[PDB]
Amino acid sequence: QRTVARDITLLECVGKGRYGEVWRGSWQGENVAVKIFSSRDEKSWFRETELYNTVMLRHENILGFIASDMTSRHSSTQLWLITHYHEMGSLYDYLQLTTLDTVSCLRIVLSIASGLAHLHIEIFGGKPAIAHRDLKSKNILVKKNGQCCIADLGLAVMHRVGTKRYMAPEVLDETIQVDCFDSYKRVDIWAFGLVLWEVARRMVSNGIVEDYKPPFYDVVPNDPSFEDMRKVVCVDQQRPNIPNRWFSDPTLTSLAKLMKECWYQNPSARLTALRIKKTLTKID
Ligand SMILES: COc1cc(-c2cncc(-c3ccc(C4CCN(C)CC4)cc3)c2C)cc(OC)c1OC
Ligand SMILES: COc1cc(-c2cncc(-c3ccc(C4CCN(C)CC4)cc3)c2C)cc(OC)c1OC
Ligand SMILES: COc1cc(-c2cncc(-c3ccc(C4CCN(C)CC4)cc3)c2C)cc(OC)c1OC
Repeated sequence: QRTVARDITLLECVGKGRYGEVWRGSWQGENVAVKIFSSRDEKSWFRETELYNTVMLRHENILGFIASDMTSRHSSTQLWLITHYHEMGSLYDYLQLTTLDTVSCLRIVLSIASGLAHLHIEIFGGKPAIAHRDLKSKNILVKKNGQCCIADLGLAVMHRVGTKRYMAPEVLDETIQVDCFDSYKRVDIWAFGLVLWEVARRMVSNGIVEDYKPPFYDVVPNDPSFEDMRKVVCVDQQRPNIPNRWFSDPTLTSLAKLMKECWYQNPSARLTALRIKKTLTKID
């Protein structure tokens, strides 16, 4: 009746970490990305699979799902997540290789806000509301058309802990209202503000740009502890630096105000993803 072509040729490893690997693969002449999970992070494969079994997300700023595969091995289970392949790689990667102009900076950040608002929104008749819980520049991919897409729904919640450097104050001080779905959207907005800061630094104005740095590069070590981050974010209430040169540029002046309104200590004071999108459409 029909041939079901399931062979994927794994061609090159494009990412490796504690808890698995991503490969560029080929299926029927087409590039795909294959994430192979460590057994120690099996729950991330299960959570992303359970979410996509609930709602087949389809959005230009969400990494495109193709398949979840479980294969029996003699004394283990092999878990693969197969998605669209973005040859430009992660935003984290990209910001070290390039500087940005005004149009390219705004296009990047509005595309991220668009993907995030799509996750956050409940649609009736539709999708549940979804919070990401690990938003960061390594979890955003750059597309050839200059927009980005959000990746990794292994920690997502529908209505493992997040990367410590990007944790909101209420996560670090353990006050977060864990029974309130809105709490998790507000944690994503905090992380979005940090990403917005990372990108804005690489936008040129008046011949000036900042070097790529991660959030809090100047106040915490590499692989910062929970306590390192709690002291910076909660006890001292530090926030990333806004350089003086941004205040000569109307785009970076507006982006500075936006990122401040993602970083309030009080989670309910933070902007929503939809309000961030509106603000970004009125900049320039
Ligand atoms: C199982 O595993 C994998 C399968 C595939 C794949 C390969 N050819 C064809 C298919 C296909 C799709 C859809 C239908 C429909 C046709 C309409 N009818 C009313 C209902 C059924 C049939 C067949 C698939 C899904 C790719 C894979 O990798 C990319 C797979 O491994 C993850
Ligand atoms: C998983 O991913 C890929 C899958 C395929 C693919 C292979 N065979 C068959 C299909 C298919 C055919 C027909 C229906 C039906 C559904 C109900 N009704 C009857 C109208 C249409 C659904 C599915 C697909 C989608 C191609 C892909 O790329 C070209 C995939 O992407 C990697
Ligand atoms: C974050 O999370 C996921 C990401 C991806 C993913 C999708 N497209 C492309 C990539 C990629 C390709 C190429 C490079 C680099 C390497 C070599 N060179 C120096 C520059 C280019 C980097 C990254 C990835 C990693 C897939 C995933 O799942 C299948 C992910 O997990 C959900």
